[PDB]
Amino acid sequence: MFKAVLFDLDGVITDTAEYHFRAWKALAEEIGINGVDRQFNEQLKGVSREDSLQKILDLADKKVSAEEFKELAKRKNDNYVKMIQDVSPADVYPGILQLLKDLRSNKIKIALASASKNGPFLLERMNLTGYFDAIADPAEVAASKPAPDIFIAAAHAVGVAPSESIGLEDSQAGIQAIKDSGALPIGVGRPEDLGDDIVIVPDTSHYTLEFLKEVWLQKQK
Amino acid sequence: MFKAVLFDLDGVITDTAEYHFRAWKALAEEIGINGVDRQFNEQLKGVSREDSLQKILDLADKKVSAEEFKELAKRKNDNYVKMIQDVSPADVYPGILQLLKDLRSNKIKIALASASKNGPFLLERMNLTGYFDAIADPAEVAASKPAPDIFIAAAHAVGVAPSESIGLEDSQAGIQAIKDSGALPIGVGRPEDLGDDIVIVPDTSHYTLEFLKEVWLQKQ
Ligand SMILES: O=P(O)(O)OC[C@H]1O[C@H](O)[C@H](O)[C@@H](O)[C@@H]1O
Ligand SMILES: O=P(O)(O)OC[C@H]1O[C@H](O)[C@H](O)[C@@H](O)[C@@H]1O
Ligand SMILES: [Mg+2]
Ligand SMILES: [Mg+2]
Ligand SMILES: [Mg+2]
Ligand SMILES: [Mg+2]
Repeated sequence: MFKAVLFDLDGVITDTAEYHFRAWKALAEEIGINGVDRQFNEQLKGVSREDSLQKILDLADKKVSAEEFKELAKRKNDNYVKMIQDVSPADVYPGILQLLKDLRSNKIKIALASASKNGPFLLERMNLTGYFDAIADPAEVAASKPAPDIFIAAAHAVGVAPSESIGLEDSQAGIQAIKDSGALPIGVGRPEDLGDDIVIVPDTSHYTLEFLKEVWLQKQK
Repeated sequence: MFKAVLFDLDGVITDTAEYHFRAWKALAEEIGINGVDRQFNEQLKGVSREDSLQKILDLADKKVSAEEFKELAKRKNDNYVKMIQDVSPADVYPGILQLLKDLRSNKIKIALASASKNGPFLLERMNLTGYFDAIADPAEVAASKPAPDIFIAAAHAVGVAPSESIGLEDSQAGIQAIKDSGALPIGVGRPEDLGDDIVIVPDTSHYTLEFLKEVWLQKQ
């Protein structure tokens, strides 16, 4: 049986992938870059703050000083943080709270593997901090998803090897990071977007301890 | 949220489907019928006593007098009743007791929809009688499963509409009966036998209050 579950936050626990998209959209248009639409946002999901800006910059081949780069990243975050002030326990996606309770009840470790530095604020505002045995600190992990670093760190932070872990993700980059880490990905979204080679659920209500066990087992074979 | 759970008994609450199968198998061979194997028994699960006997006879194209037909049904039952004298709380399938507690804790009606006239005796030997708000009396409904009559009666006996009820069943006929009642079936057994069109769990430990809730919420 798997010994840990590594949670993405934005788009898995709550509807904050939407707000990241809005805020990034707003930053691009401000600096004159027009192609950050929903289809392009699929490449930004799971991607770290600085790396997300660089994708946006590359879209227009725009080049900026190191100082302006830092300033744009701060401006997007100041905006995003203003967007997420209403988040509360009411915004926790379906299945998630029960899943955390069941994981804690069955002594399965729970770790956050969110690239977001706003992760801890959101878990507290959603009154979920108590469920998390560990949070991987994006300030500590060298490389943004699709690099596995964050999922490796989360597994280790709860004393578990990635091969004994499930990762829950809504993004292409995060799913690749799970695979490359050795953990077992279970995606939430459209198969069109996240790939029909892995187990994809239409929404988080499908994420249940028993569903995770079925997946796991079927994997073992 | 669903307002009642209509329990089958044999093969759901306890392992008595096996006892019925043994008994029917031993009776068939006595009148010379050798083909009552596990695969054929899937056609007997959920079926009333007299109908199960008629199926066994039809398997061999055998005809008997009305007197012998009664006599054979009584013979099987006398043997079945002997077999079940040892049943106790130790024989309740896993998960079943906790489920009943959680349903009664959540004020969800619990009704028996067992075609077995031995149903109340088994509930008492398993010390489960207290949990049941009502028991549908199979003597009062003529039509055996797969007809929905028994499940209709069980739901009505606890004041709940079948469409607001979940039925738990181990048999092909009962799952058909639940379906035609309008209730939501969740089977326990092999999907090969009960159909991969409905939610099927491998054993009763999967029957938990929250699983019933997730399944029901997953409506349409
Ligand atoms: O800007 P931060 O709050 O540190 O978030 C950095 C990244 O983490 C999240 O998990 C999202 O999937 C990304 O859209 C976001 O850019
Ligand atoms: O003979 P009875 O105890 O009246 O049982 C009548 C029927 O009820 C049970 O639920 C079983 O599924 C059937 O195998 C049995 O034939
Ligand atoms: Mg995400
Ligand atoms: Mg300068
Ligand atoms: Mg049965
Ligand atoms: Mg009572």
